[PDB]
Amino acid sequence: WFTFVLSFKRVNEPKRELTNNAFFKFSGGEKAMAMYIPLFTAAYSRYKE
Amino acid sequence: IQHLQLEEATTENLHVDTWDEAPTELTIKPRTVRYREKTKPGSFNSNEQK
Amino acid sequence: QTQLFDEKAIQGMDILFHHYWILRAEQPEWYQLIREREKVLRRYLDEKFGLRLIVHQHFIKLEKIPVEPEGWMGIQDFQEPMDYAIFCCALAFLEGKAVDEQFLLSELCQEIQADYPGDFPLDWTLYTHRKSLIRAVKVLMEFQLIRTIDGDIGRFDQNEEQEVLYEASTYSRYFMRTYPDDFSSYQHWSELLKEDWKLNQEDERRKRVYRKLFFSPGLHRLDQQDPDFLYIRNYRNRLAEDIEKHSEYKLHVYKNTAFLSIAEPRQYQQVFPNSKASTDIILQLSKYIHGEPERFKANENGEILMTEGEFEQVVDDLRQQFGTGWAKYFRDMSTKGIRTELLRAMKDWMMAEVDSETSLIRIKSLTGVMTGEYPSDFQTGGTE
Repeated sequence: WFTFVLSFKRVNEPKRELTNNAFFKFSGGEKAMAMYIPLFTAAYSRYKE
Repeated sequence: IQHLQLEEATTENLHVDTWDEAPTELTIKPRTVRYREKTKPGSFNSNEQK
Repeated sequence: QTQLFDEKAIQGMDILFHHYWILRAEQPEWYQLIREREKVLRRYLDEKFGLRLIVHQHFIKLEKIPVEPEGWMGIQDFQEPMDYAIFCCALAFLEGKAVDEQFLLSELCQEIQADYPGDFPLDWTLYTHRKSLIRAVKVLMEFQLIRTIDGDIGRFDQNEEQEVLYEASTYSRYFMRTYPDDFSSYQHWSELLKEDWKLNQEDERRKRVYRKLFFSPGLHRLDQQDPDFLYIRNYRNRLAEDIEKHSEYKLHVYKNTAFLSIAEPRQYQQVFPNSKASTDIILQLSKYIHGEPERFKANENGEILMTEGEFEQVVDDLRQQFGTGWAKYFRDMSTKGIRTELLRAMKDWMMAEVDSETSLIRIKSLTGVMTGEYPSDFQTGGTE
């Protein structure tokens, strides 16, 4: 019924949405950060319970 | 049947018209020997320095 | 032990689509390949497309009945209606000949002349009529409906006295599919479609969408509420997954168009872009339209509307910039001729429509998928 939407915001720049096309523009460090920050935060958030 | 040739499923956005989307860029070979046109065997570079 | 859709089945499906039919006597490898998976192919085609796959002792054929007929579909070697009329009359004649019976070209010409149903008689003293007959016979020979006992038909162009000895091959019987009623009761071809889809009431929409995708180069959104496009939007992901699973193609979807792309086209396939020069100008026009978004702002349906004068002005601008690199065929031809040729090409690919009433040009969103340019070094070369 629902869907997930990821968003990235560079400092002092307008918010956006993390599409595949916008993703490819990322650099290697940005790519890794985007891929893994959500997952490890998910692991983290689950433990908050 | 006929179809378009493309190397990758570049787009994923159902909501954007093709004009406003980023197109796929091709290199048209100019049809003058001024640049290049071949039917018989072509040449290679012999790149020994590399 | 059960069959599965695999490399062989995918290859067989492509071979079925891209040819009218496969003959055992000439395509034994393809015939054998198709037959082995024929069970899986029949199942898949019936469930998703609804096409009837005819598997026979001498041939295999997929009755590709289109959702809405389009210009490029027809037999391309023919250029006038008279060619189709002569082709059909020749078939009617072959129904009168037993298998491997031999008849002379003069008999075929005489019978075609007699039966030819137009108000205006068919006459062989003309050049154009003889050329039409030669094209019809060439297409017939292409499908191996008739074999040639030695001779030469090409001379018929410039020598009406030419003679040839032809042989009716077995395939003539099976060439044309079967029709629902006594076919004579129908009055216009449109009535045929209303029948062929009377057999596919079950999930007509899915078969409709699949046929449009696989057959046509593209699928254009009729309006804001086009049911086919709504269907595609609702099931984009599973459609893409299924099509990738079952064939080489990969689906694309846009606000105003949807189509299947192919990454590695084999030899026998037709694709865009290709060698013909008219495509080059199509790509250049696409780029030129991309470059002035405010002037050529597409309407909500994705069409771009231009009158013949405006299109000719655009073509003149293109001849000014990139004309130096066009093929010599177009470089030497006036603007209006280029407009006609380019519009025929774009019609074949369903890129654009010529409005029937106002002569207004509608450039469809499919054109904007691809853009082309000369290498920068030549363009700077064009400056020199």
